[PDB]
Amino acid sequence: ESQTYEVFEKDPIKYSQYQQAIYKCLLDRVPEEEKDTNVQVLMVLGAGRGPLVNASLRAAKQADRRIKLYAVEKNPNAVVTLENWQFEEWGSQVTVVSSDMREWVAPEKADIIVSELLGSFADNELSPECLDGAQHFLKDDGVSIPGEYTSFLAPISSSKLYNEVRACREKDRDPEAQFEMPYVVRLHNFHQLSAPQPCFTFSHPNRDPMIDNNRYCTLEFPVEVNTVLHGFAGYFETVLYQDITLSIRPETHSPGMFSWFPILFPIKQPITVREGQTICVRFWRCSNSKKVWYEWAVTAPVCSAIHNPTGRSYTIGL
Amino acid sequence: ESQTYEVFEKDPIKYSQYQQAIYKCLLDRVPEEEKDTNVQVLMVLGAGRGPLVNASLRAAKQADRRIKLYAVEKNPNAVVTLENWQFEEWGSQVTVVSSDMREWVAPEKADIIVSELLGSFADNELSPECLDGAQHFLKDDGVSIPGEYTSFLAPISSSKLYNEVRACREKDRDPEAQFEMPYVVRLHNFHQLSAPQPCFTFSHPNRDPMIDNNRYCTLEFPVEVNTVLHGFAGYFETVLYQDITLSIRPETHSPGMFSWFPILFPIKQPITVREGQTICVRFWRCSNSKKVWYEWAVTAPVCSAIHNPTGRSYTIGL
Amino acid sequence: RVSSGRDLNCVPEIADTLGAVAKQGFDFLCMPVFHPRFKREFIQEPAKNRPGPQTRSDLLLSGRDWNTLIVGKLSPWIRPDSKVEKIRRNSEAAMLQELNFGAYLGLPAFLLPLNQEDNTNLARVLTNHIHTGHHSSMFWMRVPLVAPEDLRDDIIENAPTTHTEEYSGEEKTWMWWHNFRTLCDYSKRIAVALEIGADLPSNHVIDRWLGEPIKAAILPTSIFLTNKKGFPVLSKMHQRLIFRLLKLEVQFIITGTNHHSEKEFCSYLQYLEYLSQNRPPPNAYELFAKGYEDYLQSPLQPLMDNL
Amino acid sequence: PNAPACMERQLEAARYRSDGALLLGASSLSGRCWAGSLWLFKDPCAAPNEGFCSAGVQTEAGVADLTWVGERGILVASDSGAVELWELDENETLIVSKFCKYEHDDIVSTVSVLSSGTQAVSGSKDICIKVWDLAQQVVLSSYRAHAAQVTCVAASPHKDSVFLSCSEDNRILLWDTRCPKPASQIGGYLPTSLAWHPQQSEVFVFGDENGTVSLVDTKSCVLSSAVHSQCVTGLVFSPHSVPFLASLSEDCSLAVLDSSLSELFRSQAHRDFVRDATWSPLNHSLLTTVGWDHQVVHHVVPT
Ligand SMILES: N=C(N)Nc1ncc(CN2C(=O)c3ccccc3[C@H]2C(=O)NCc2ccc(F)cc2)s1
Ligand SMILES: N=C(N)Nc1ncc(CN2C(=O)c3ccccc3[C@H]2C(=O)NCc2ccc(F)cc2)s1
Ligand SMILES: CSC[C@H]1O[C@@H](n2cnc3c(N)ncnc32)[C@H](O)[C@@H]1O
Ligand SMILES: CSC[C@H]1O[C@@H](n2cnc3c(N)ncnc32)[C@H](O)[C@@H]1O
Repeated sequence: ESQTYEVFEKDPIKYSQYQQAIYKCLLDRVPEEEKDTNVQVLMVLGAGRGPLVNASLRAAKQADRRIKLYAVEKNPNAVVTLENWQFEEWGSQVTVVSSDMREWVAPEKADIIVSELLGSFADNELSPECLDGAQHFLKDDGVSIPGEYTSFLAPISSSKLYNEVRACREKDRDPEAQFEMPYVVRLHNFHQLSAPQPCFTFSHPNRDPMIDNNRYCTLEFPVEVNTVLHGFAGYFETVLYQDITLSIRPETHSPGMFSWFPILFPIKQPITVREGQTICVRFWRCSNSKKVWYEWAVTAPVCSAIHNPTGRSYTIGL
Repeated sequence: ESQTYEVFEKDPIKYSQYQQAIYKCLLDRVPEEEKDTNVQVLMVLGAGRGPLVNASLRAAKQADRRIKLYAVEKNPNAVVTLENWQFEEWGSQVTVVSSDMREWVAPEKADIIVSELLGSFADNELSPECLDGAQHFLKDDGVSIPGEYTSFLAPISSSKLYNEVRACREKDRDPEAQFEMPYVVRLHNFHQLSAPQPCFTFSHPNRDPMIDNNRYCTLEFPVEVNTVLHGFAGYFETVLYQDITLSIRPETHSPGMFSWFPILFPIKQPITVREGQTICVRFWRCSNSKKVWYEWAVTAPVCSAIHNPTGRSYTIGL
Repeated sequence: RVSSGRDLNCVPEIADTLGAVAKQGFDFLCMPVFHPRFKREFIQEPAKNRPGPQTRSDLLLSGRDWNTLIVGKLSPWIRPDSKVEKIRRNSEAAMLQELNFGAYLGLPAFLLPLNQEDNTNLARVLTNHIHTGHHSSMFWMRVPLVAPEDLRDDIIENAPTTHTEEYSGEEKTWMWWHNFRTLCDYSKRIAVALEIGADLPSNHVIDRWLGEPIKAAILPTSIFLTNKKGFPVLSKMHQRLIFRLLKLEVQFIITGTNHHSEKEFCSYLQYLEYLSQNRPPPNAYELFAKGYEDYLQSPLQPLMDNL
Repeated sequence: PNAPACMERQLEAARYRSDGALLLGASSLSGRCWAGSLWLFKDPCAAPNEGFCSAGVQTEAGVADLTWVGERGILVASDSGAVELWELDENETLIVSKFCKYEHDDIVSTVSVLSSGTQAVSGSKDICIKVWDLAQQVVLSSYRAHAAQVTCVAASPHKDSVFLSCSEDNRILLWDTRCPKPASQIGGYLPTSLAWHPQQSEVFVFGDENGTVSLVDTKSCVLSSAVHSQCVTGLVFSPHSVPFLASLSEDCSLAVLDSSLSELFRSQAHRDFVRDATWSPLNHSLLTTVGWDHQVVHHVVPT
């Protein structure tokens, strides 16, 4: 919706990092002697109402380099905003494309592709699949922003949040469907039982032959207290270019930024954990031609059921 | 499954019509003087365990014409049967392809394409979408078998069948989901209130620019008795080539054939119908990139609810 | 009297094999669906584009034969819980393939091994298969009384066998099963095929398997002793176990080659028959109760209701 | 040629003998019948054509592994659970079955003949390792040492009592039948293939599932190299005084290595799994590989 894009745009810290990230990349690719000879082909993949487009303009001006912008966006409601902006403000430098990036047949290859396809668990928006599909129209020496992102998990104890999830039972579906789906939530009344560890990582452009975005991660969390496990808090880090990053991992949390809240992966039944014991969680990223979804299971100190098998309770639409 | 293909193969009437249909087409395309010069490229799209392949061999022998067979099949379990047959019996004349016809990149264009993608309501297996996707590797003067098929609808009264559908209520879904989905059923204890009328038709190869398989049909059924409408019986006719046809429409029913039973489209609430009144039904064929589904509603003599909006209760998977 | 089957990991001709197995008096045959050594690639070229048929045709047997007489087996090379990422991904695709083919044939049961602690990814794949389609095929989990490591010969110089009494450690194969079935969330399609060893464990280890869904009881030929006549028999320890297993009404599978080469292979089965006939017969209680074993019924209320 | 009409697709083994006749084992791992066969080729370049073979015979079950028993004898590892011995006739046209003893309870995967030549050791998926006598045709000993499927066994070249074995339990056992406890565990990824060094009785190399080829001394400290991208199926040293090591894998390639496991040759000739290799005794620079793609490729190794 309009107001969903509005609140995204109301975080200046995020876009300043994007601005700085592109700024740096322009200076690296284009030298000083080729300032007004080379025009870099930028392509915002998922332009929305065009904050990244604006940022790309600012980045080019502070760098003092020439750029050619595309603004790919599948949502036709947002495209209306882009074209009204483009007509009034930007002009012919920005070429608004109303298409899916996976489909769009490009008339030109890009030097840089910029994207904002990340959620609270990084890859829960299917940024991998989208940017993989948009990889063909990147130059062989082309850059992606972000170039990398990683997801983190940490076990939590919250009799509040457990009881909150519990109350999300709805008519006409599985009685325990609510436990087999993630939630975006400002975690407050909870207890982080162990330090976050990396779960899934993705690099763009992906050069690995037969690029598979399915994953299987085992994590072991040393607990030093008695407690009751109710779920796993999820965070993410993303490398935009080099040293320019965004993060919602508590220990490396970008200061001021309030764009993403943490994500929660509940479990059906609480699990007792004695001091000294290790919480062992397993996380899968699964997919078919239609859907992408996560599965997870606790294996220590006791086994839980495998949650969300075949994405029965929760899927992410391709 | 294996035994699902077994029972398909246990109807000799169907394949004899396919045999005869191909037989005739070979004689039309290939003259007598070009008997051993021209080799027709046949392509069975959805070969299964290969009854159509066998039929295509028989048809070529009785016609005394040369053919080159492909056997496209997506189901990898059936492909095992095909390849074992191909190695032992057929040989290099039949080229078993383990792929989707919509995907498969053909190394050669076909003179004939043969398919068996029809259900009880003709197009409820998405024969349109599949053959549209396989249309590119047909020759510009190429034939399709079947070349055409039509679906028929007829209003019925069955307090038995209504009460049968009623009892298909399952846990963890809409209480009235069962009424918003078709059923294959040997209709026995029922009353056909009006004569069947054509609903949807499809022609292959489809030459209409921007081929749309979405449809909207209005039918008016003159009723001559007092009764209570409980649903709509569905049948189909298919033109294989010319005068060679298959049909489960009672009045033009192929004698002996027992391959397809009729289909049933129920309604939530029974509808009173006085003698002289007209039953007016509406049927949509709807689709997106993922699913295809039917919607329907009665408009006379009283209005019913629109059944299966957005395929909430029933979809057909692409 | 007793329902029995034959386990083979080698079938050169599927029609001939059954004939032999059937003549000996077995009810069903446990066999591979793909050739055990036929390892398949799914990712890396050019091995993934291997031509020709992947296995036997379904036509070689009738539909009814598949449904009643055959029990599938996962190929041994399939290791879904491998440390190597390539072997994992391949084993996933292979496991799905074989399971799907099992369903295609319409097999009543399919064997999968529990021969290690971590069978998490194995469980995850099976659970996915169960929640795909509407097949009602059972899945027998092959799990031993005593783990292979714990029954190995003490013949390694710099690695002697544990001579310590580990009460928890001797119950490890149950914990293998328990974790698997918990991960799969107590699927009614998943049951146990308990493989009996040469040396039976302590009594507590056997009591562990009380109240578990034991459908099969695999008996190697190697555990059979030889009598004065020169025919296969079992120990008094094993006899008491078989007597217990007959009460549960499980299906005894015979596995391994004919060590008693002098006699026929029927002898093994004949001994199980011999045991079957030679049991304490059902009393008035167990005669009438035969039918209602673990059948849930609502308690009668003669006050509220009229009987 | 007094032999089966057609051999099977999957070529499993290939060995040269003294004079230079190419033995061939083959299995049907697909289709109606899952059987194996044995073949002989006095003309190596005629392979794998059935019409131009010296000898040939159809076995009851598939051929997992074989090796020469000198000149006439051929020992086989069958899927049935039997270790089979066949012997060439005096004319060397027929192949008559010597013995066929069903002892293993599962597929016999690997087999190797000891120094004496009257004994051999087999490895099976039943987890056992058995010591045979080829004269009396009986099992001398039976060893359940491993806790998983026995992948590869390899007899010491110049020592009758010594042999290696490796299994999926992640153990590489060095054996010595003279000791009361014969097995001795040599201290990540599972071992798949074994190969004694020809000129050194205390050295051996092993390939793992991950594709790493290693170099081990029995005394000590090990050297290795990432040769293949997938499981190493087999390792065979050349007949040279300073031997070259040919390595095969499931990645559909062949690599010839020097003493320090440095890549000399590379051959992506096969399209399917490379199963065996054998150096020509006449011409030491030649190397014959066989695979499931049903090729018999002769490589010219730059020596
Ligand atoms: N930014 C992109 N391109 N993609 C994205 N995908 C996911 C994103 C993160 N969020 C959600 O998944 C979400 C769900 C419901 C409601 C809100 C959110 C949102 C969120 O966590 N916002 C924080 C917030 C909320 C309220 C507030 F007053 C101030 C800050 S951002
Ligand atoms: N033939 C293709 N390629 N496609 C097809 N799609 C659909 C087809 C028709 N049928 C069904 O939709 C169906 C559903 C469940 C059970 C059975 C059927 C089947 C059917 O109506 N068969 C009749 C029958 C049933 C039982 C019997 F003893 C004898 C005859 S045929
Ligand atoms: C600014 S939030 C991310 C934006 O990316 C857009 N988007 C997501 N996936 C795609 C895609 N495949 N092609 C084009 N735009 C996309 C969404 O519609 C949203 O406006
Ligand atoms: C003989 S029943 C119809 C057959 O067509 C096959 N089929 C259906 N759609 C396709 C498709 N798109 N590509 C290939 N085979 C198909 C089905 O798997 C089935 O075996």
